[PDB]
Amino acid sequence: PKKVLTGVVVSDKMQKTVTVLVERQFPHPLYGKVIKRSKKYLAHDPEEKYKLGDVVEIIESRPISKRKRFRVLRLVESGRMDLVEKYLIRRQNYESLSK
Amino acid sequence: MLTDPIADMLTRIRNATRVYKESTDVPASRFKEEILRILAREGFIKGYERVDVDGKPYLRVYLKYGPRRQGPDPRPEQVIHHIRRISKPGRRVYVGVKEIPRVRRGLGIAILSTSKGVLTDREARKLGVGGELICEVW
Amino acid sequence: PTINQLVRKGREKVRKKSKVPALKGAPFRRGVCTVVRTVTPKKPNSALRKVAKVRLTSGYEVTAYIPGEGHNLQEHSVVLIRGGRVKDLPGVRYHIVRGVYDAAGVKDRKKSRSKYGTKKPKEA
Amino acid sequence: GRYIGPVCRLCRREGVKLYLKGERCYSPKCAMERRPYPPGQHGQKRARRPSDYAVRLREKQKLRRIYGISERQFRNLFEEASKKKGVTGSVFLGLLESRLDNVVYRLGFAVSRRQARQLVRHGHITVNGRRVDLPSYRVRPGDEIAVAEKSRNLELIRQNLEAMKGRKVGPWLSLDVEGMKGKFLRLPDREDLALPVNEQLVIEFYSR
Amino acid sequence: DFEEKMILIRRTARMQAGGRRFRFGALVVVGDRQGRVGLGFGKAPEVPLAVQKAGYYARRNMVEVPLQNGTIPHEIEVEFGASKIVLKPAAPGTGVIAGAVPRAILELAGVTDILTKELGSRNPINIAYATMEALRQLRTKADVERLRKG
RNA sequence: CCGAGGGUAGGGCCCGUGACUGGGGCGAAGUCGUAACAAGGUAGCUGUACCGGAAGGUGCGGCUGGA
RNA sequence: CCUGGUCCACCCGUGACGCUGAGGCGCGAAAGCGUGGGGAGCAAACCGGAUUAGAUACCCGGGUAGUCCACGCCCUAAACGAUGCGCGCUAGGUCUCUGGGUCUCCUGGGGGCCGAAGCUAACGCGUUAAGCGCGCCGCCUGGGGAGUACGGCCGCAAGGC
RNA sequence: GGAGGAAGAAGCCCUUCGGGGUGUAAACUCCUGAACCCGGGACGAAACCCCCGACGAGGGGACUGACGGUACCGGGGUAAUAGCGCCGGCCAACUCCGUGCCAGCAGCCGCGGUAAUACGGAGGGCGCGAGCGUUACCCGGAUUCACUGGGCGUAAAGGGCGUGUAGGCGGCCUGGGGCGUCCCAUGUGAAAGACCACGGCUCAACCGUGGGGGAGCGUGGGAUACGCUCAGGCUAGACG
RNA sequence: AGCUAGUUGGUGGGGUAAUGGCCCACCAAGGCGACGACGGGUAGCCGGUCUGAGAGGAUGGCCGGCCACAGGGGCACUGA
Ligand SMILES: [Mg+2]
Ligand SMILES: [Mg+2]
Ligand SMILES: [Mg+2]
Ligand SMILES: [Mg+2]
Ligand SMILES: [Mg+2]
Ligand SMILES: [Mg+2]
Ligand SMILES: [Mg+2]
Ligand SMILES: [Mg+2]
Ligand SMILES: [Mg+2]
Ligand SMILES: [Mg+2]
Ligand SMILES: [Mg+2]
Ligand SMILES: [Mg+2]
Ligand SMILES: [Mg+2]
Ligand SMILES: [Mg+2]
Ligand SMILES: [Mg+2]
Ligand SMILES: [Mg+2]
Ligand SMILES: [Mg+2]
Ligand SMILES: [Mg+2]
Ligand SMILES: [Mg+2]
Ligand SMILES: [Mg+2]
Ligand SMILES: [Mg+2]
Ligand SMILES: [Mg+2]
Ligand SMILES: [Mg+2]
Ligand SMILES: [Mg+2]
Ligand SMILES: [Mg+2]
Ligand SMILES: [Mg+2]
Ligand SMILES: [Mg+2]
Ligand SMILES: [Mg+2]
Ligand SMILES: [Mg+2]
Ligand SMILES: [Mg+2]
Ligand SMILES: [Mg+2]
Ligand SMILES: [Mg+2]
Ligand SMILES: [Mg+2]
Ligand SMILES: [Mg+2]
Ligand SMILES: [Mg+2]
Ligand SMILES: [Mg+2]
Ligand SMILES: [Mg+2]
Ligand SMILES: [Mg+2]
Ligand SMILES: [Mg+2]
Ligand SMILES: [Zn+2]
Repeated sequence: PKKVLTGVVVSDKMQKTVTVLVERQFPHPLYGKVIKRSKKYLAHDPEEKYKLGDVVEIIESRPISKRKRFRVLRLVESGRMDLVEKYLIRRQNYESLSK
Repeated sequence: MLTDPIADMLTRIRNATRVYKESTDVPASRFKEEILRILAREGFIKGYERVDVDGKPYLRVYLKYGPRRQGPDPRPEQVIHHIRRISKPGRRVYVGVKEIPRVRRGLGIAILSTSKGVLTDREARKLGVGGELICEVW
Repeated sequence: PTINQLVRKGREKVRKKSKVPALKGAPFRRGVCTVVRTVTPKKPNSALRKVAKVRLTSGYEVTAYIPGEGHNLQEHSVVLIRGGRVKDLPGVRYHIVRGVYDAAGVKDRKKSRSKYGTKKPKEA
Repeated sequence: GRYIGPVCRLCRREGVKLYLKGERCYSPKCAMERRPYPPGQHGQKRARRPSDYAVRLREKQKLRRIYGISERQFRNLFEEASKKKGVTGSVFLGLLESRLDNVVYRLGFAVSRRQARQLVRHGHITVNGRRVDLPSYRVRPGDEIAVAEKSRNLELIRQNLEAMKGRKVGPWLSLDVEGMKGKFLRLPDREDLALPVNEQLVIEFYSR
Repeated sequence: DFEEKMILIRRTARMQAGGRRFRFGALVVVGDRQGRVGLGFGKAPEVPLAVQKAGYYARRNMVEVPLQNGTIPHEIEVEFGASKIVLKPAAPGTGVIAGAVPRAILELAGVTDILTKELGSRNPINIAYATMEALRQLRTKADVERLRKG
């Protein structure tokens, strides 16, 4: 089946595209403990109806460009910046780990 | 602030028996009763009833121990010699049905929460299910 | 360590040092003799061990012990090297495989002879 | 292969007695009856207690020097048994015993095993028709270990076929002495076998 | 009067102006091979003597090893000192695999099917004391639900 | 147009190597002293600083694993 | 005068808003460094006097930085309970500091000694745990080489990580 | 090579000078016959192709074998290679002579300084056998990177102390979803190997058939204790 | 320990059997990274194989499946 995913739009700064951060979890192959781990997918939005903060289902689609093999299925719940903040803070934390 | 009230509970008991004692009172819980129900029903205690210590629900759990012994250190044998938690809050330990442990060669119990109620090594093996292996007692 | 800690750091494999670089991890290695001296033992022992610095095919060079009693090795002879240290001569970490190339088996020895490489004799 | 050398000398050493020979071991001169002490310049000296290892060695060595089989094959079998289901102690023997060159020794056909061997290998023996020169050949349940036409007529097959008339044989065996052709009834049960060896100790020697 | 076979013997020593006096130690196990065994440690001015005392003590201190097919009721682990010992029952027809100390003890206890394993400190003496307190802690379905009456 | 590569120029990492220089390891029986272990014969160790053929000394504060 | 933490009592308010914490950030004894004051006593260095085989030392007479203050650095330590923090649970005895009560008594926080059970290799620990459990962080993996080298980052330097 | 064979040859080694050992081992005597000698000698090969039927479905007929005159079958038939490792401890196997911190041994602990079971030779013994030893690397022992399964007062190991970011971790009750988790069904998980049976070559190794398993991952259905998420409430943690 | 100029995305084109920044013009300023981007080192991957009580550890020669190369490197022609 066309693999579906669910995640938060963390970037609306492309023409007809959004970055959907996608969380997922599993039991660690030796130490048991379940562990969260995420990936960002770039998703087609040929109507730019999806805005920063949405949770969304995405679907394995035919290649729209490079880096881009997913279309935005349908909305799951608008206005959820709390998770976007979780992302952005992390991102920002970086500056302090260099030289 | 207690993280796993259960491992607590169990510890409350482990410590209780060590010096032997009428009862010990874990704070109440619809899961801790559950767990306890299988201790008594399998004969590791006399039982338990609800109580309170100023608005605060607890569980008076009446222990069980062996027959006084002869020779030096005449303290009884223990009904519960060993009770250590499996699945912990820092590493959930789930098990399919064919994976379920065989405590001490049937002599002990593997209490364990499941999709259809808190069963045990024998109980679940029968009903044919599995779930969060809660702990091993003997 | 906690479980979470193992998910981060995780345990670290040992990996051990090759007590001998006979190179290419080959069974043995050939080499020509550079010097053929006689060194002295370590802590409580005393002797005059017969040894050789060998110039391997691997542009290396190492001292090497010479088994048996009496040999026939000179400043240009060709040896095949075996490898086992000598708990007595700091420096030596390879043995000479006796009776191969310019290395002559032990003379007039009769006991254990796989080692020491001498041929089996006739009784008559 | 099959040892080949001084033997009333492990008839010795192993302390316990065995009949690598057959007749002579019955004589009042198995050298065992004469020298109770294991061979070599020393032998008759204050024998120091065997280190646990020694014990397990001598045992398995005993059991092996009996069928005078190769360490390899002994081992092979052992492992084979160890793998197969059941109490390896007995089963190890069961197969150790199913060895043709041994099933032909227990059915009187021969006096010693070292003779019984040269018998099988020389094609003198045979099975359900076809002859077999395979000492190792494991006999199953329900087989005819006859002699051969060209072999029925031997002064040696006879003299051993001789005193064998009537004499009794293992419960897992049946001999029609007339037709000089024995059968193999079943896989033996521990007791059916009587040897001077604690199988346990062997099984242990291989857990080294 | 039982089997009586000695584990290890050692010469120890103490200092004193003018040289080193000594002494010898004897660890001994005792069994009938039905489920009765005892451990005994005996020290004395001489080999012969020490071994004797060993036996005497051995009998003084014996344990009811409750078999169940020439093997053992349940699997156990026990630490005495820095020395851990694992006891796992085998199916009939296996052998008694263990090191000198644990084996020794277990033979006379009349076992025949057992998996072992010394861990921690492999000090004979303490592996001894270890094994005992393991056996000493063996229970059968009987004496178990015998305590789950009520 | 793009293009194997060739050419010029300037950087980055890695290996080898070098008058000479620095300490480090080992070396059955070398020279100078005695620092440490018993109040070690000035309690010891310690971070720092200065100094001295060398161990080391002393100053400041700390620890007792000293009294 | 300005200000932090902290315990007690009343059961009044919010209603889990908690615990820990890679990196970051702040603080961090002594000595040491920069700029500018300050200087009695003490005192590295250094000068003398004895002792001594010698005495760059211990003992004695002197004595400079320093020791002090302001501002800025340095960031180490036997920075020691050589014992990370939080919570629950498992005899008591003794004296001590400081709260509260219908106060020869009870209770709450803190600091010590002896000690059940239990731990421990032992010494010892023991409701101020090194006991029995859960959470999270840091760390160990034979000795010397060596906290050395190289690289990196910080520092005026010494030197630090 | 098998069966017999001395209270037991010589030689050789020890010897408390009586003796002990190799050792039934040998010789010696009988019987079997690896090799070799003669004859016989394949499975692997039934299709393609030809005739009838229809060139098809069905029926018959013939050609072809590298290995190769080799396997295997039948007859005759001679006693017909033993080697290496070690024997101080771990670790089984012990005594003479030589040697004299020399010659040498060595994986570790160590041995050899004039009586060496540790060097070298001998006699003997243990071990394995067309092999046995050695060097090199992988795993094991190593619970010594520890999930199973370890640790940090003094043995190596608590960050000098705080504040806090991410992350990990989350008290009592009620309901909604069912993501973790658990069950059932089904697809997939090639064959070869492995593993249990059964046969094929004289056994075996190799080899065939048959069965049985395989975590995972997709699909459908179901359960809702524990974890998660959304929602409503409580006061025992926390804060005021 | 920071990476990035076809770099990330977009409209329109070219190319292919077909998706796509694969390629080209133009427009937007984006994409990635301590869950380790970038860089350096080493390596063909798996069915398996070895070892181990197992969990693991090591390994990928023979045989089977896929990938890659054909003295070093570049290119296209023919063609299913
Ligand atoms: Mg010496
Ligand atoms: Mg311990
Ligand atoms: Mg160029
Ligand atoms: Mg001093
Ligand atoms: Mg001194
Ligand atoms: Mg002093
Ligand atoms: Mg100082
Ligand atoms: Mg001075
Ligand atoms: Mg309210
Ligand atoms: Mg905090
Ligand atoms: Mg200061
Ligand atoms: Mg100043
Ligand atoms: Mg002065
Ligand atoms: Mg002064
Ligand atoms: Mg400071
Ligand atoms: Mg202090
Ligand atoms: Mg108090
Ligand atoms: Mg105390
Ligand atoms: Mg108290
Ligand atoms: Mg080292
Ligand atoms: Mg260091
Ligand atoms: Mg430093
Ligand atoms: Mg540097
Ligand atoms: Mg021995
Ligand atoms: Mg040798
Ligand atoms: Mg020798
Ligand atoms: Mg082992
Ligand atoms: Mg391991
Ligand atoms: Mg662990
Ligand atoms: Mg450890
Ligand atoms: Mg320490
Ligand atoms: Mg601290
Ligand atoms: Mg420290
Ligand atoms: Mg947080
Ligand atoms: Mg398969
Ligand atoms: Mg591109
Ligand atoms: Mg390669
Ligand atoms: Mg293992
Ligand atoms: Mg090419
Ligand atoms: Zn005999």
